[PDB]
Amino acid sequence: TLNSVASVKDLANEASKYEIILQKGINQVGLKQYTQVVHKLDDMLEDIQSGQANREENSEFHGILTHLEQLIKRSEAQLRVYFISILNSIKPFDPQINITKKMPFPYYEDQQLGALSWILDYFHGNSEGSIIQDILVGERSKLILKCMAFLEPFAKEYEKGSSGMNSYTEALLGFIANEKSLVDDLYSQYTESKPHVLSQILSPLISAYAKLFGANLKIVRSNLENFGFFSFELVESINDVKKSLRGKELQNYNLLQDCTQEVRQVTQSLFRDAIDRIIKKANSISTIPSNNGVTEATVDTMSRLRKFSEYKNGCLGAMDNITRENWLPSNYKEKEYTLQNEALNWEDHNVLLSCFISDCIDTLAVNLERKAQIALMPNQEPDVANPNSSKNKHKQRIGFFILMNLTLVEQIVEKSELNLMLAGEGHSRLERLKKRYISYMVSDWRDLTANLMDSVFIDSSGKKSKDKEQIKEKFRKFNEGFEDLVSKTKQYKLSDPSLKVTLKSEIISLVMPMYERFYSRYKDSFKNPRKHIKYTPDELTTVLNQLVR
Repeated sequence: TLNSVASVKDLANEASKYEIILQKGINQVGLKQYTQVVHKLDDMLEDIQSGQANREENSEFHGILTHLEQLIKRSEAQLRVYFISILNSIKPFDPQINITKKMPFPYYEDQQLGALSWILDYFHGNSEGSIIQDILVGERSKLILKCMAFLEPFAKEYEKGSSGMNSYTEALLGFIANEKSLVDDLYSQYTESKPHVLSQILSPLISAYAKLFGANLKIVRSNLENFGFFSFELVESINDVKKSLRGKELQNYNLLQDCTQEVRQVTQSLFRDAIDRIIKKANSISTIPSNNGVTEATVDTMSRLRKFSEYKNGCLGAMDNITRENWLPSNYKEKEYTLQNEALNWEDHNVLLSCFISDCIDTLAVNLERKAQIALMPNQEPDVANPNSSKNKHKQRIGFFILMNLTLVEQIVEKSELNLMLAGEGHSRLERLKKRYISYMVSDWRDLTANLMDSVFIDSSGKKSKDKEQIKEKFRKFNEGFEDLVSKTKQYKLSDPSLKVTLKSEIISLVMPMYERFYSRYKDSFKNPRKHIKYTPDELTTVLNQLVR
């Protein structure tokens, strides 16, 4: 038909014909054929209105104008209904089931995607692009929401993994990826509005995720004691979401960035807190156990450090930008740590973490020592980490006290992931830590021997001494000093075989070679040595071996 030269009578007849076809509906007519009939009506309408066309203004013409307009309007409304209907063929569902059963979320069939794209193109083609886009956005939005609704409860909810945020987050990652595939399927490869459409469907989900995430981060802040290490799970959570959004345009991306900042400070505060927790715990009890054994502070410190080692991935990941000052106290005194400028890749996460554990162990030892010095010498300023401090008159007992606690620290590390996290310089700093306190236990012995040696020097300047009483006096002093030290040393029973063997060797190494030389030097100042010299070197050795074991 040539619309420009056709009578309104013939045109109207054509229209009524097209109407009968449309009345049958989309399915009977065929979707593509249906839209084509509407296009014919639309094109007819335009061909008879235009200024070019100059038809008389009578009821006949007005009647066909309204008829075409309304018929097109009703047909397009049936098209939206059809569109909405296909979108809702997929019903709300519990993603957890799909996650558990390892099944893909429901998806539209090829023919349905084809019908949806055809209708999208139809409306974009008739200047209703955004209209149909909002319908699509809207339908998808409330559908996804209803699915996530099955998890919002379990995630508002510390056993590692115990939280509905993990599966919740997993569910969200599934929808995010599925929606991207849907948009890529519905539009031409380079359709400019794809990113925009996807964003309208995902932003609400993100807004909801962000809320919940912010909620959990609140609970953690409140009951930090039992939820402290939960932040580690929240971190991988937001990291996973952000990773899934790479390249995707978003409206409220700011929410996630703020979440990444709020959860990064929390985890950062855990390490810094660990130290202060140790400092406060070590100085909480002013008294020293009478048996000089393991303390509460040590038990607590190791139990905590054992926890961190359960999130090696989180801890290591948390070492990002993280530094040693970010956890060390502002006081920070070099001599109170076993760290040695041994040039290490300080940019390595494993190195940074390792240091953290070592600093924690150093802090426990030195603070327990400070508390011990304050307890035994109330009026003195603590001089910690100094085996040579003459002012400290209790080095032996203190050394033992710290070693007994370090014995537990070592055990907890060995039987733990901590053993691996310290491999290398970690275990090395710990040995240096033990040496310092073994050195404390052996210090009084050095004084004994240094004293004996000074009295020999001062007396051996001129001719060899024949002064029996002066010589007898030198032995007497040694004997008294010896016996007093043997006596005190018996008050401390180490449990660790390794520490016992070391103490034994070091004590014998200091005393025996010097006594043998002192003895051979002066024994013959007497006709019968046995009567003026209490111990022969062999008798002295016997006494020391009994003490050791």
